[PDB]
Amino acid sequence: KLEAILSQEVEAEIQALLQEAEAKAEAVKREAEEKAKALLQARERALEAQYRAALRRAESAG
Amino acid sequence: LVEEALRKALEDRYLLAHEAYAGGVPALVVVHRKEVDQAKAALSRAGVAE
Repeated sequence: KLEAILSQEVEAEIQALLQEAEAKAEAVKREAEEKAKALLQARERALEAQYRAALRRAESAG
Repeated sequence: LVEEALRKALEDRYLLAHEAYAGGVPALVVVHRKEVDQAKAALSRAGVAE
């Protein structure tokens, strides 16, 4: 039959789509974690700068 | 003749249905896309026009 052909045609597209769309929902979850990570790394860098500078200022004053 | 001719060309993955106008029948064959050529060859060979 012609109908036994057709059911294999949907079940084929509808797995490719759902693997593509779990390869976007994975990729985003990665890039966002590495984003979140880097936005606290940069937060680390700032704190040092502002404390190293500050201690020198208060020393020179005294 | 046509029915036998389609069936060798296009196997069993086809639907041939017909309805009667007032003579013979205008007949319609349904085939998968890319088995289009197999079906047309069968008609051309018979001397059946579209």
